[PDB]
Amino acid sequence: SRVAKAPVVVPAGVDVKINGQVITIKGKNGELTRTLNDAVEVKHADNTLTFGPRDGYADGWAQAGTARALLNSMVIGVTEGFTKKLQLVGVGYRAAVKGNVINLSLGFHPVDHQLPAGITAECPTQTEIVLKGADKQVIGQVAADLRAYRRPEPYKGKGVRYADEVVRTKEAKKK
Amino acid sequence: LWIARINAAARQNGISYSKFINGLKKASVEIDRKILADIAVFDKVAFTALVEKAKAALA
Amino acid sequence: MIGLVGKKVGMTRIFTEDGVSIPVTVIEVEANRVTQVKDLANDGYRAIQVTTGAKKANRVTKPEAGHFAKAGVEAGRGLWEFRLAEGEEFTVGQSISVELFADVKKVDVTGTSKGKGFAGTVKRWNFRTQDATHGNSLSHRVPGSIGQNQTPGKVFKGKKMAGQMGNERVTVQSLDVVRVDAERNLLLVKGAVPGATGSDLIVKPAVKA
Amino acid sequence: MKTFTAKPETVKRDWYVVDATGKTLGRLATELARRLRGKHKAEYTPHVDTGDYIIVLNADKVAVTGNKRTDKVYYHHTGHIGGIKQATFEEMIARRPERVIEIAVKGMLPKGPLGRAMFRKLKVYAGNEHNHAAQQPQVLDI
RNA sequence: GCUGAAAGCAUCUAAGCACGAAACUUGCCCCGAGAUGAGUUCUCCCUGAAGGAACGUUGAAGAC
RNA sequence: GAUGUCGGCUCAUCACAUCCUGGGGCUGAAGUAGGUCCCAAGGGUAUGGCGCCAUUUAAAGUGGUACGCGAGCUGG
RNA sequence: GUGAAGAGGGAAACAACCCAGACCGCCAGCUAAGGUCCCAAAGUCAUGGUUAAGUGGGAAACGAUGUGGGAAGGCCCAGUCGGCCUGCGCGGAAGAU
Repeated sequence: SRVAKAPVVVPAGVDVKINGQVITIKGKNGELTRTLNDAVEVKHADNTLTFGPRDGYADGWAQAGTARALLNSMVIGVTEGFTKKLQLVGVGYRAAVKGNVINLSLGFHPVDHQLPAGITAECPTQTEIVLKGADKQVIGQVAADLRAYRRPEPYKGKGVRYADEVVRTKEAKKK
Repeated sequence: LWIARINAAARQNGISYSKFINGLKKASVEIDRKILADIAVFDKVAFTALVEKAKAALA
Repeated sequence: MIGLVGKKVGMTRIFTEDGVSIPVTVIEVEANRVTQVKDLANDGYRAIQVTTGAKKANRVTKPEAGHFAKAGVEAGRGLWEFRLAEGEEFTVGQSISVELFADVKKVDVTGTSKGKGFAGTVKRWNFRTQDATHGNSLSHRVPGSIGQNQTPGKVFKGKKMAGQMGNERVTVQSLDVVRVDAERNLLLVKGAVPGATGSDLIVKPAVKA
Repeated sequence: MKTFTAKPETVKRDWYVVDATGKTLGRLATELARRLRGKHKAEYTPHVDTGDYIIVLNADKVAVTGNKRTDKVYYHHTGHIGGIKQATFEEMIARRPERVIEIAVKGMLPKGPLGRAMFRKLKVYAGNEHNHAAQQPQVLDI
């Protein structure tokens, strides 16, 4: 509610194409369209899209909080983008970024997976991977793709983890 | 059988069966259901006049 | 892809050079000829219909004679049809040879098995046998109990009992091909194909790996 | 004198087309089963069929309310030893939409020879193009 | 699990989206238009026909 | 003025409150080997001796169906 | 009180439950218990609300920011906080054709 009422500045270099219930922001980082809940009435005025509730609708401002909240990414990530960081500690697992293909060998066959279009991976060091992208929902999903292979085992900490995540190591069963 | 016959022939003219009998009772007409059903089968011209009178007398 | 129609002849062995016998069977094939081609724009499936053999003038009826004479081919013992494999095209009147089976190396053989008549339960479903002594009377090979008491009251569908055994269509998979003789028109395949001598066998490439 | 009974030879039958995009199931099948039996004519007789032929278009576009999209299960028994089969609504409407309509109208009609004689009239189609254009059907709004 | 408000933060969920079992529907083998919804294609005969049945020699088909 | 009784042989059917095989959470879970719980009923589940023993196996699950089954057999 | 010694209508079927005591007849009407979307005669009727669980169409001790209405408060230049009475829901909830 308090996040709903605050006007978020939408800068230039963008388009506001209200094609009905669907919104096109064809611009610097592509489009994102979706039948918007028939409750959130949207209206273009000035560097912002005003959301209110339409009558007879149960959620109303509850859905308007979503329309300002998850589509705040629609405002910000088009011109700024987002960047994620991953690391791994412990030696014995190799995942390599061959173009849009990720290959991996872990003492198992090597397994493959794929990278979408608007994501670019860089390895400034042999252990640290930096991912650049366009959408929060896509970079989070490719993070869930990359982390699930060698998830951090909590005794000696070995595996693939985040840069800022904390993982608590513990003892190894004295008697 | 007769009730279903009168109900179909009355719903053909824009009034349900209950309002039809209510209007006929208020308008002081004592034709029972057999003669009503036979008239509704054979000649529609008298039946629509009866329905119109019931509609006028109801409201 | 498309197979062949042949006739089982017998069973023989083949000696390899290192001294290992290989039990094979021999299928004689005459050159099958394409009589009809179907397609998607008129029926709804792509398949060719072929014939083989030779038949007499009297035993062939008039409409079959006209239907063969449209394609211009001679008569045949029987008609079969194979589903086309989505990207092959063959004309009407072309003879399908035996050279086609020089690369597949894994075939399955389809045919009609033997028939053993009204065989009993022990031969058919592999039941077991009660004791032959220690008081056993008038019961050595009967099936036995066939269900419950005053609860289901009915024998369930699909109960295993006596009946006709054999004479059924069947298919044996993953048979190795061994020797293809395109001059005398023979096919020697390792294994045991179904059916008595003189039947009709259908040889197809194996649909599995 | 006597109450007249509608003879089978002299009866007359029409053709209708029902669009079914965005309709609910029950309040469409009720009118279909009402018109098929012949209760909307003044010639009604309970032992003689007097209904009307009905064609239904866009059967795959029918809609249902609430969580009946997934919860509603359709069962049948194969009659064999220990088998029984179930299917949800989504899998059935993806496989065939004719059975969804034809299983709902069937229960609303009487049981017996007249039930099958009445059910023989209704003819549903999955798409939007019917092949009965020679009988000149009239579009009816239900 | 990802994004995400109601509840300025947080959250697998209320809106949308991604994984996930010898289980489920397919896939493999056989029966299968008496499916009365009785389907499809090719040829043949009709201004005593096309064919079918009876009889005979019989079969690695078979209780008849 | 009749509903044939316990165990064994042949033949099965179903449920899941799961013995093996498949998917996970927690662990006082270094690994191996374990303990318990969540999901899962497609397939399988031993032979001899007088409740116990000897020896195999991944396993030798719990149960209703007149404590299944004598117009099928046994009379112990 | 009913059945035994009583039929009819309703409760899917249901001697003892609810309405009601059959001399005979007719293609006439008004009602009782129960009901008005189709099977199956009659309201897809009228006005104001509640439930989102197929609750309605089976159940306990106990548990939880589900949801409507009401009374009383503490702090505060735009609200927040958890205590009480109350209507409707949710988990607790596994069987053998």
